[PDB]
Amino acid sequence: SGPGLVQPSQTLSLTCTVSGFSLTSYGVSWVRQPPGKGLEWIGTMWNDGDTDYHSALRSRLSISRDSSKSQVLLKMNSLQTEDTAMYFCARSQLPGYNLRGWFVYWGQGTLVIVS
Amino acid sequence: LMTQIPSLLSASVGDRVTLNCKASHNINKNLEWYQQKLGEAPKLLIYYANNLQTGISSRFSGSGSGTDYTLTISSLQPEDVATYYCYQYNSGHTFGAGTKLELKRA
Repeated sequence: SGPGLVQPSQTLSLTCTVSGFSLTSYGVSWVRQPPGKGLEWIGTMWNDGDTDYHSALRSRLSISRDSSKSQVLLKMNSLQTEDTAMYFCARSQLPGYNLRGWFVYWGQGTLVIVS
Repeated sequence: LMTQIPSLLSASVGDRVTLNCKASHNINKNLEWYQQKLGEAPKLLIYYANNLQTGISSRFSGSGSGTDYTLTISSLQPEDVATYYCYQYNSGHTFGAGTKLELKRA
């Protein structure tokens, strides 16, 4: 939740409520899907809790979480027209001896529209 | 990053299909495949190269080496239509453009 219509330059905070698993042992990620169906990685944290973003939103989006209240947040700032899209969050796993790379869904979306 | 070919894939029920992805650097075997059935969020099929998730039927299998990975459906069933996406996480967490599978019918 937190989506909606947006004028360019605005700001917005999306949320993501998780249940049954805790954020204390699970990681969550932000991925969007634009109207032309293309999927993009918005932001991620590692197992050590380090954060990364692509250039596209670098400096504008800020991922964060509350291991206590089981919440994942996306704080978009200086919104552009190209941020219009459905936003999902997912937990990452690895079971394989390496990076927890794959974002495993559980979000039903939340459409942000910048116009 | 990732390149997915083909873009569209008309296939008949019972047919086999293959979708492949390539990357720009070496990615060991860290690669997933997602199915986004229409009107729903995406779902996981195979992860870390070739490894059926715990509800995916065995008609789906994954493989690949160096930079090219392929998803194979041996007998295409009706429920399998929608857009498939490869996701590559050895280097840095990117999705392929998508391959829409459409059921060829009479």
